[PDB]
Parts: sequence; C-alpha cells; structure tokens
Amino acid sequence: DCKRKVYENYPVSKCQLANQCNYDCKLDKHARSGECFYDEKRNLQCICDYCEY
Repeated sequence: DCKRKVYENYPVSKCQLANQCNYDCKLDKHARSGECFYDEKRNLQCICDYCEY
C-alpha cells in the first residue's frame, strides 16, 4: 500500500541525477524512492513514491 506522484514542474535536467530526484522527493514529498522515468508522452519527469509500513 504505497502512493506515487509526478511533478513535471520540476527541471528535467535534474532527471539525469539519481541522487537528486530522491533527494528532492524525499525532501518535500517525503517519498522513499523518488526517481524519474519516461512517461506516456515520451516526457521525462521526476516521480516521487511515498510508502510507509
């Protein structure tokens, strides 16, 4: 039972960074594995997933 959300508002240039995504995600979104991935529109965005046992 977890949740996820994408914020296109964020800079795509950061997508290249793997430690930057989760850093900005786990920061505000308090996610756990915040990372970016190609969307259905071939658009690269940073998605944040928040899960709590």
